[PDB]
Amino acid sequence: MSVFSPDGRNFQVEYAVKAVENGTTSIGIKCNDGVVFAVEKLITSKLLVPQKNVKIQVVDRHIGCVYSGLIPDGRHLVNRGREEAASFKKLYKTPIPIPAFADRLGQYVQAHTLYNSVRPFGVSTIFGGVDKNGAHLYMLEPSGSYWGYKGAATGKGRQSAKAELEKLVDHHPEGLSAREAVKQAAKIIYLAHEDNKEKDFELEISWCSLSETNGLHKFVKGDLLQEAIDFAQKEIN
Amino acid sequence: GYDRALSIFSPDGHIFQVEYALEAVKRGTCAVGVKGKNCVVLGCERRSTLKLQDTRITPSKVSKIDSHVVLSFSGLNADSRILIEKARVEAQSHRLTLEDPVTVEYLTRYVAGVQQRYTQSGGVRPFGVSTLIAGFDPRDDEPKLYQTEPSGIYSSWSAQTIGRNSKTVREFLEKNYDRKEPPATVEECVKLTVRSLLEVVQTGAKNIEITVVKPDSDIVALSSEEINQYVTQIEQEKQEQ
Amino acid sequence: SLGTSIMAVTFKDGVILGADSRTTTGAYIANRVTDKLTRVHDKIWCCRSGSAADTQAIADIVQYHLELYTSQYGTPSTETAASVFKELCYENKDNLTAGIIVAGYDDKNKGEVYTIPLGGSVHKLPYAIAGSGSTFIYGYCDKNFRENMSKEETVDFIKHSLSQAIKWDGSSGGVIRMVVLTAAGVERLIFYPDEYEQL
Amino acid sequence: TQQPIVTGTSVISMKYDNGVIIAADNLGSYGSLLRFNGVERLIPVGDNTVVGISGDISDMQHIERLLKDLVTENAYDNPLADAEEALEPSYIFEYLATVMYQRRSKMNPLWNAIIVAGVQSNGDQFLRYVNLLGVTYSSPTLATGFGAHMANPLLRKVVDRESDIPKTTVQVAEEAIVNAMRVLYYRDARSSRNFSLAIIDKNTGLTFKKNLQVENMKWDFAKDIKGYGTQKI
Amino acid sequence: RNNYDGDTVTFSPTGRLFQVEYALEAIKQGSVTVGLRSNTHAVLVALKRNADELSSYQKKIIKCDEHMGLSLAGLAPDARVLSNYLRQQCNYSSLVFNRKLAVERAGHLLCDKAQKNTQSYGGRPYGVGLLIIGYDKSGAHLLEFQPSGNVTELYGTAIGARSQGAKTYLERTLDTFIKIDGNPDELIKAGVEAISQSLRDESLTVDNLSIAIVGKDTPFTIYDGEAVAKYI
Amino acid sequence: DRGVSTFSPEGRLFQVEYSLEAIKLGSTAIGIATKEGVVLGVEKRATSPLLESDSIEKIVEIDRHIGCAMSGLTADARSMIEHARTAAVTHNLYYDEDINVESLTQSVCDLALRFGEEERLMSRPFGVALLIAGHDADDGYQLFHAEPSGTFYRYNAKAIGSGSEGAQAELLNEWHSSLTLKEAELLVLKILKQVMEEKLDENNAQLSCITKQDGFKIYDNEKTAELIKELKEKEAAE
Amino acid sequence: TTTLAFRFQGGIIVAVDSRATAGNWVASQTVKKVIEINPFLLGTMAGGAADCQFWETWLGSQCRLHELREKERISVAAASKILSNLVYQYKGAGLSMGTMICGYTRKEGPTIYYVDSDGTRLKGDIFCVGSGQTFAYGVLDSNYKWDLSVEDALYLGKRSILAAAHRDAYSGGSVNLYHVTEDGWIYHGNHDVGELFWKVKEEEGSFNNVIG
Amino acid sequence: QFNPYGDNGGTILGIAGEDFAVLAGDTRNITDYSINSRYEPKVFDCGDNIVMSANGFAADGDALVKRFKNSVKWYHFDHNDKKLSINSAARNIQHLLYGKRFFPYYVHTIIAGLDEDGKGAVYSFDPVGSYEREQCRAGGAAASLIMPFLDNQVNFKNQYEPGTNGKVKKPLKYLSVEEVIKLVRDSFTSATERHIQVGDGLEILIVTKDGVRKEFYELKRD
Amino acid sequence: MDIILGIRVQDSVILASSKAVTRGISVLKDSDDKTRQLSPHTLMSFAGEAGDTVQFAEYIQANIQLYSIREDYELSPQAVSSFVRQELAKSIRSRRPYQVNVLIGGYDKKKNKPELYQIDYLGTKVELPYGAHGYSGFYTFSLLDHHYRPDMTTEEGLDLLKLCVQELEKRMPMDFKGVIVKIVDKDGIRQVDDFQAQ
Repeated sequence: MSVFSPDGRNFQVEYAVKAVENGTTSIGIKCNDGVVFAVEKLITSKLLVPQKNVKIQVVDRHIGCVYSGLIPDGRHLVNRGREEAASFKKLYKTPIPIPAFADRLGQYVQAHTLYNSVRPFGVSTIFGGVDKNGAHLYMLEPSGSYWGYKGAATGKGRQSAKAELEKLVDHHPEGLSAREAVKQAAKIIYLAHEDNKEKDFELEISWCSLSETNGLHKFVKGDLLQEAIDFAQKEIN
Repeated sequence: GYDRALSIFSPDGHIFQVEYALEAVKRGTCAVGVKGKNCVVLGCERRSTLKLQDTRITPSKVSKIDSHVVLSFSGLNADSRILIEKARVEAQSHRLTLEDPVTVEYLTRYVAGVQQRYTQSGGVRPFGVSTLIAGFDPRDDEPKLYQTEPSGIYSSWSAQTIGRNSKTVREFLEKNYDRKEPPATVEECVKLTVRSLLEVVQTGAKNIEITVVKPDSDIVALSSEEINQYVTQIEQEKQEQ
Repeated sequence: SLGTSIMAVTFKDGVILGADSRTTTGAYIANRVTDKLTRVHDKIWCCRSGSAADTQAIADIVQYHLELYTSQYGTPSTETAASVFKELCYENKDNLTAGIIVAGYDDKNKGEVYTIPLGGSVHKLPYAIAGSGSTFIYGYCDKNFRENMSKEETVDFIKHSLSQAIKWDGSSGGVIRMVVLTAAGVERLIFYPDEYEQL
Repeated sequence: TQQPIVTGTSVISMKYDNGVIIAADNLGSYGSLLRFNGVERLIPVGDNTVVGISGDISDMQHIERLLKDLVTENAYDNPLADAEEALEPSYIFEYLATVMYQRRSKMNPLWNAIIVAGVQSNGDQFLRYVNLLGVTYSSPTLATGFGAHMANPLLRKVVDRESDIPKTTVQVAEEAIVNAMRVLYYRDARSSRNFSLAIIDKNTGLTFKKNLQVENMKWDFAKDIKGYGTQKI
Repeated sequence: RNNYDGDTVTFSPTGRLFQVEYALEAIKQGSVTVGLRSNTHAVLVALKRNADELSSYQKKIIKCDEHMGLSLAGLAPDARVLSNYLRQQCNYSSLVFNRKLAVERAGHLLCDKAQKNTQSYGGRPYGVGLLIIGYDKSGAHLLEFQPSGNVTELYGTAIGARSQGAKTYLERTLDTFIKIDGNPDELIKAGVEAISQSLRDESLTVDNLSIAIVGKDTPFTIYDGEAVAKYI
Repeated sequence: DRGVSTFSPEGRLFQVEYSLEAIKLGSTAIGIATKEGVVLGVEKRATSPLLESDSIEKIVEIDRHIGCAMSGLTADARSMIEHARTAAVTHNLYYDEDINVESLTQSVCDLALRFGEEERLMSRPFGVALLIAGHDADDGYQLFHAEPSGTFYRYNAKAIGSGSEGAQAELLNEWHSSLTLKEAELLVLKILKQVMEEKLDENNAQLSCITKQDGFKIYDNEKTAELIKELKEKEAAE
Repeated sequence: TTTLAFRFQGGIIVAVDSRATAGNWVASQTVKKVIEINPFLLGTMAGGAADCQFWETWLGSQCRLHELREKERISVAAASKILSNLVYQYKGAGLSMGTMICGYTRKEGPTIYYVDSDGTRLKGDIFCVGSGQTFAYGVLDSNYKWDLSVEDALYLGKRSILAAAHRDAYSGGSVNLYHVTEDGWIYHGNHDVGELFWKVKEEEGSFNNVIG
Repeated sequence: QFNPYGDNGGTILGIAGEDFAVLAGDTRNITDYSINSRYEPKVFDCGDNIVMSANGFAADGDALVKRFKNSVKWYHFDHNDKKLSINSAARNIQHLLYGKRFFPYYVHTIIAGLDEDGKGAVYSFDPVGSYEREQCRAGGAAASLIMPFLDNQVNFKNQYEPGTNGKVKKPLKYLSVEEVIKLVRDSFTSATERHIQVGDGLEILIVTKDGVRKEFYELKRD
Repeated sequence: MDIILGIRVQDSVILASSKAVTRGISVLKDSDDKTRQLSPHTLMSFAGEAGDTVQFAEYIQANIQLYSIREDYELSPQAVSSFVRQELAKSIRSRRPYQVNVLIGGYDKKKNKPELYQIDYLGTKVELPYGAHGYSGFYTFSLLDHHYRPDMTTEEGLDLLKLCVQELEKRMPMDFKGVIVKIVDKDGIRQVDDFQAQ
C-alpha cells in the first residue's frame, strides 16, 4: 500500500477504486436548503424483503451518507464518522459542521493509505447535510480526496448519472427545491440503472432539508416515495 | 514486537526449523550416558586437545543443575548456556516451594518444556541442543538418565548418546549393554562408557572426559590419568583377541 | 487565588465584562493591579475566580483549543467556548477551584454570557456575577439590571455594582477594569478609586 | 469522591389510571444561596418518557447529555426508531441505573436522585427510582429529598395501593401533585415557587407544562401570630 | 494471483480481496443448511455431515439468546467465535437496557466484526457462513451472513454445497410459506422440503436432520433425533 | 514465504492441513466406547531398544473421570493436557461437580485455533491429535477426536495415526451396539496388533480404560500382558 | 471459635466447634470448621470464615493439579506451603485466617502445619487456634501422650473443645471430630455440646460446680 | 466522604422440607425512617428451580442477583443446557461474592430449591462468600427475632415429652409445606410488631419437584 | 522481639537464637530455630515481623544456593552480607517493607577468619565481634564489652553467652523459652545441642 509506484500514484488505492467502480450507483444532489441522497439496491433474488436492507446511513441527526463499493468498508467509515461527530459535539457543543466532518473522514481514509500493513477503503462515499450556514454535499474517494459538490455520483452508472447532473446544474442555475431534487434523483437512479440492468433493482432515497425535514436527515418514504418512483417510470416508458 | 512465526509446518508435515536444529546437534561433539546398578556415568568427546587452549576455566561439557543432578549436551554451546541457567533456577525454586529438590524426571520435563515452547513461539527459533540429564531423585538409590531434543520430546534411557557419530556409538551400545546385566560397579560402568566413545574419538584420554554420579549428591569428574587407566587397559584387551 | 469581584452584563450592542483588580493571599494583597479579564479569543473573554494557578492554566488551555478550532472550523460561538471551559471544569471537579464567567460577541447572537460555577455546570444568562464580593450585590444587581441597555448605562451598572462589591469585600479592591465587546471591536476601560468610591 | 455544589431539590411523582405524572421545581440552589431560577429538572426522552432529576446539577447536565446521545444513537441504522424500536422507559431507566451503579462502584458517583416516569409500548405505566448509590425501587408514588418525606404521605393517601391506580383520574392525581408542590414550597428552604410538571398518558401522550406557580396559599393567619410565648403585641 | 492473494490487506489489480473470496469457498464446501420464515415463526433446517458411520453428526445450529439463534456452514470454530460474540451482544442489550436485541441489529454487528479482519493485517477473514433467525419487536426475521461482511435480510435462503437447489425451490414456494403464519409444524415441513431439493446423494433421516424454530409465542428451540422423526 | 493463518483457494488453512500431515506420521492410538466403559490403547514405538519403554506415556489422566491418548508431535500435547487438567479442576472448584466431557473437549479445541500473528500468542497450530475419553452422568461414556483444526467429533470407536484408515475400517466392521468392556479391550489389542509394525507385546503397547466405577486407570504391563495371551488363544481356536 | 489438632502414634486428631456469632448474636451453630481439602488432607477454620473456606477449597484444587502433574501424593510440607505462600501475597490487604494444615504421608508421617494470614508457617505437634484456644491447650497439655490409643486421643480431642465451648461465649454448638490416618481421614462424627456436657460430667465427675 | 453502602432493611427466611423448600422475604424497602416501597420484590426465581434473595443493601443485592441469573444462562450455553444443581449454584455464588472480597457486596444472601435427590435445600452466605447448607435460616433486620422461634417450633429445641423428666427430647418429625408456611407467617407478623423495618407484605416462593410456585400475605403497614 | 545474639571468637562464630514463637496470648512453639544455612560456612539468624522473617531468609538462601551452583563456588561471608544488605535496602522504599533483622555468621575459608555481620531491616550493616538485635543488646552488651576477648576459645565464647542468656532470663519480661546455639567454623556449621544446663 503506502508505496508510490514510479509514476507517483499509489497502486493499492488505484485498485480500491476498481472495487468501487464494480459498485451499484449512488448519488447526491444539492438543493437550495438541503441535500438528497439516492442509491440503487440490486434484487439478487425475490427472497429479499423489500425495504429491509437499508443502505443509506445517518450520522448524528443531521448528516446522511451513502456508498458504492465494499458495503462493510462503508459502514466501518460511517462508524468512525459517528464516533467523530460525537466527539466534536461533546466538546464544542454544536452538532458537527459538515465541512469539518468531511475532513474528519478525509483524514482517516487518507490515514489508511500511509502504511503498507493496512489496506485503503474500498468505497466512494457521498455524504452531506445542513449546518450553521448552508447545505453541503461531499464525495470522498479511497485516495482521501474529497470536494464539495452541486451533484455527485459513483459506481457503475456513474456517468449516466453525472450527465443527468451536469444538465440539472446548467438548466437550473437558480436552485432546485428539495421536493424536485427527490424526484429528479429518482429519475437519475432509474436512468443510471441501464448499465447493470441484468437484475431488477430497489430504489432508496434520503434527504436533509431545512424546510422539509427541519434540518434533520430523513428517509423519503410512502407517498412522496411513490411520486418519485412514478415520476421516474414515466421517463423510462 | 517481533513475533514472526519462524517454526512452521511445510506440506510434508515437518517443521524444518526443528529439523535444522537437530542438524546442529549432529554437528556437536559426541555425548553419551550409561547407567549401572547403582551409578550413572557421562562421557563427552572434545575436538582435539588443543596445545594452545586453557582447560581449567573454559566451559566443561557436564554442568551441575543441583547437587544430585547434572546435564550434558551436544550442539550449540551458546544455546546450552541458556537451558542450564533456567534449569538451575527451576531447581532452586522447586526447593523453595516444595521443600524437596527436583526429581530427575521433573527437571528433565521442565527443560524439554522450554525446548518445546521455542518451537511454538513467534520471534524465536528452536534450540540447537539435545541433552542427557542424569542423577538420583532425593532419598532414592535407583539411577536415572533422560534425553531431551530440540522438539521438546524427552524419554528415559538405560544408555544413550547424541551428537556427531552418535549413530555409530548407539549401535555399539545396542550390542554392548544387557538390560538384565547392567554394569554392577562404577568401574564396570565407566569402562563400557570409555569404550563406546573409543570408536569415534581417534585418540585416548586426551579428548574423553568422564563424570560419575552416585546417589545422595555424590558426583566426581575423573582427571585424565584415571581415564587413561581405562584407555591403557582397553587397547591391550582388544589386542589379545 | 483570585477570591474575587467579577461580572459580565449583556446589553443592546453586545456585552461588557468587569472586574476588580485585587488578588490576596491571606490578608496581604499579592497584586493590587491584576487583570482579571482574560482573552480566550478576539471577542470571547472570561473573568476568573478561585485558584489563579487553576483559572490561568484553564484559560490558557481553552485559548489553545479555540485557536486550533479557529484554524480548522473558522470562528467559534461564545457557546462553543463556554462548552470547552465546562468540559475542563467538570471533568476535573476534584482538582479545580475555578468559577469562570464567559462572555463573547457573535454578530448573529450579539452579547452572550455563560457562568461556570464550582461544580462545572453551565448556565447561560443575561448577566452574571461571581467571586467573594458578588454575595453583596445580588440585591443591587438584580434590582438594577435591565435588558437591552445602552452601552453608557451598562458601564454605569457595572461600575456601580462593582464599586459596592469593593466597598464591602476586603478580598476585592483596586481599580475597576472592563472589557467592551461589540461589532465595533474590543474596548478596554478602567476606573480608579478616586472615581468609583464617590458613588 | 465528590460533593454536590449546585443542587436540585424534591422531584415527586405518582401514577394514575392511564399514565404517570411527574413534577420538579425550577431551582438550582448553591448551598443556601438560591442562585439559579430558570432550571428545568424534567428531561423528556421520546414522546413517552420523562426523567426527573435531583442533586448535583453539574451531574444532571451530564445525564441530560447522555440521554440525547441515547436517542441519537438509538436511531442509528434503525429504520423503526420512531416506532416498534423506540426508546422505552424500561430501556432508558435500565441504562441510567446501570451507569449510576457503575459510578458508585468506581467510588465516583453521579450525585443525583433520579425518577424515570413514562408509559410503555403496551399502555403500561412505568415509574422507577435510582440514585447515587445505584439503589433502585418502585411504588405507586415516588419522591426524592423532602418529597420523600412530605409529598409521599399525601400522594399515598390517593394511591395507597395498586388496586387504587385504576380509580385515580388524571384530574384527581394532578391536583394531588400541585398540592404537594405547594406543601414543599411552604416547608422546604431549598424550594422554588416556579415548577414544571409533566404527564405521560397512553391516550393524550406526553403533555409538558413549564412555568407554573404555587397559587391559593394561606398566609393570612400570620398577621395574628405575635411573640414566642408571653408577648402580646 | 501469486502476490495479491498472499494476505487480506491486499487488493488485486481488479479490486478484489482474494483471501476473502477463498474463505467463501469453505462455505460452498460446507454442508447445506436452510432458513425460511412467515410472520409468526422462522425456521432453520440444517443437514449435518459426519466423518464415519462410527462418527457423530456435527451440529450446524447454535442458540444465541432466548429469542434468536443461528445455523452454520464452513469452519465450525469460526461459528463458535461469532456465535459467542453474538451471545454477548444479545446479553449486553439485555443486561444494560433490559431490552431484547433486535435481529436486524445483530446483522449490523456481525458485519462490522467480520469487516475488521478483511482490513487488518495478521488476521484472516472469517471462514464461515451463517443463517440467523429471530422474533424481535418487529416480528420474524432471517439474515444471511457472509465473511465478507455482507449480511442480508430475507424470507428464506440457503447456504452450503448444493444449496442452489433449495434456494430456487424457495424462489418458487415464496407466496405459500410467507403465509404459514400461526402454523409451526407446517413451516418446518416447508423448510424440510426445501432442504431436499439440494440433497442428492443421501436422503435425510434422524441423525442427519437438525431443526430450529423461533416465533411469536415459541422461544427459540432446537430439535435433533427422535424429536425430528415426526418430519421425515 | 506467505502468512500462517492464510487460506488456500479451496478454503483450507495451509497450516492446519500441513498439521494433519504431521499427525499421519504419528504412533497409532485407538479408542472404543461401550455401555460398560471406554478403552484407549496406544503404540509406544521405542526408536531404540535401549530406551526405557515405560517412560513413554501417550495415555494420560486428565481428571479421575477423563483420560486421553495422543498421536503425532507429542511434545505439543503437553500444553493441551496442562490446560485440560486446569480447565477440569477449575470447573470443579467453581461448581462443585465434574466437568462434562464434551465441555472439557470443547475447551481443549478452542485452544487449538488460537495461533497466528482474542490475544493469540502461538506461532503455529498444534501438530498432534487427541482421543479424549471419559464419563459424565448426563451423556454417559464418550469418546472424542480433537484435531488441531479446533473441531471435534464424538466416536463410538476411532483410530488416529499411522494405521488409522486400516484400523478405522476394521473398527467400522468390529464395533457393535453391545460390546462388553473386555471385548473392547481385545479389539484394541487386536487392531493395534494388525497396524503396528512390531509384534505387539506388553512393552510396545499400553492399554487403559475409564469406568464410572473406578474412573480412569492405566493397565500395568502385567495386566495387559495377560490380555495379549488372551487374544492368541481366542484367535487360535478358529 | 475453638479449633485444635494433634499428632500421636495413631496419626492426627482434629476437633472443632460449630458456633459463629455476629457480636453477641449467635448466627449459627451448624458450621463446618473442618475443611475437607481432599480425602487425605484437612484444614481448620479460624478468623475468616470465607477466607479459610475459600482459600483452603482452592488448596484442594491446587493439590489435585499437583498429583496430576507428578503422579504422586502431595506432601503436607508442600500443600501447607502453597496456602501459606498465597496468603503471604495478600499480606496487608486484610485477610484473616489461623489454620492447621493436617495430613499423614508415607514419606513424612503425620504432619501438622499452622498457617496464619500474617504469613507464619510452623510445623508442630499440638495447635489450638481461636477464642477458645487457651482453654483447650490446658486439657490438651495435661493428657497429651504420644501413645494415646486412637480411641482416647479422639476423646482427649473432643473433651478439649468441650472445655472451651463451656467457658468461651464464642465457642459452642457441637464438636466435629476427625482422625487422620496415612490412608486418609475418617469423620468421627458430630456431638451436640449441650448433650455431651451432661453426659461427660456424669461419666467424668468433672464440672462439679455446675448444678444438674 | 462518600459512603458507597446503604441499608434497605428487609428480612428474609429460608426453610427446607423433605421434598420442598421455601424462601420468603418481606416486601418493604427503606432508608432510615422512610419507606421506599411497600411492594419491592426481594426473592427471585432464577431458573433451574433455584430461588434467591440478597438482603441488605438492595443495590448490591440487585447486582448480585443479576449476575447469578446470568451465570445460569451461561452455564446453559457453556455446558450443553445442563441443569444447575443447587450445590453447584451455591458454589458459583461463593465465587461471585469472593470476587469482591475487598469491596464486598453488602448483603446476606440465601438460595433454596432441591438437591439432586429432590430433597428440600437451603444455603446461606456471607457478604464475602462463606457458605453453609442450612435447614432453617432467617436473615436481615429481624433475623434475631425469628431464629430463636424456629429453633423452637421447627427443631423442637428445649422441648421434651411431658413427664419424661426432661430426659427424652421431642421427636424431630418432618413438617408439611402448610405447617412451614404457618411458621413463616407467624414469624413475619411477630417481627412486624417489634421491628420497624418489617411490614407491608410477605411474598413466599415454594419449590417442589413440580416447579416454583408463589404465595403472598398482607402485612401491617405502620 | 526475640533474642538474636552473635559472638565472633578466634576460630569461629557462635549464634544464639531463642526458641519461642508467640502469637498474641499463647506461646505456640517452644522449639523454633530462627536460622537458615545459606552456604556450608555461612549461617544467618533472623528476627522480626511474622511471616516476612522466614520468607526473606528462605529467599536469601535460595539465591545463595543458586549462586553457589552457577559458579561452583562459595561466596565470601562478606559478599553474602553485602547482597543481603542490598535486599533490605530495596525493601525499605518498597511498597510493603520486609521487617526482618539478621545476623550473618560466617567463616571465610580464603582468609581463614570467622566473621560476624549484623544488618537491621533498614539495610544498616555493620561488622562486629559480638552483635545483637532489638532489646537483646540492652541487657547483654554491658557484659560482652567487659569480658569479650578477640582470642577466646569457642568454649570461652559459649561461656560468655551462657552468662548473657542468664541476664536475659533474669531481667527480661518475655519468657523466650531458651536459645538454640550454633557454631560456624572452618569445618562447617553445627548446633551445640547441649546448651541446657552447661
